[PDB]
Amino acid sequence: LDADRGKLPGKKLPLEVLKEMEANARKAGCTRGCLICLSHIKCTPKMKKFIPGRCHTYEGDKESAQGGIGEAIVDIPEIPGFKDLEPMEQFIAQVDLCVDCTTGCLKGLANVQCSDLLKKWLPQRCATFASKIQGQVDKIKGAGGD
Repeated sequence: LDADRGKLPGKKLPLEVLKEMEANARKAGCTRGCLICLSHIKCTPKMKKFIPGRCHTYEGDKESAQGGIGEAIVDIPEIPGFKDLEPMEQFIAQVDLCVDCTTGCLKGLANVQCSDLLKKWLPQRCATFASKIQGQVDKIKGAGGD
């Protein structure tokens, strides 16, 4: 009946699969055009909250290569007031610069379609073995915010 209602929190995919597709992108050999799709993307404190899974961009230094230059750039001149829009939108906006996105790079994104990791998360339509995560019995079941 919930399906009919249309309300079903948890639609967003888990951070576990997020790493899988991002990892494949690196394997693909994306060009500088899309390397910014991940290298230049820096998640804000709100970005993480709405998009769990942290970021693997890294400042590229143990402490800081050079503070004056400014590690990781989020402010894109193309984006008009990215701060005005929500962080989720902000993410797309930063990578939006990849207009030269190579097909090979794109292939990596679709490469996780039959990945062993994505396989357990995605039943049939590939493995055809009708398999899925066994699930966990250790659930926090916390009250959460109010």
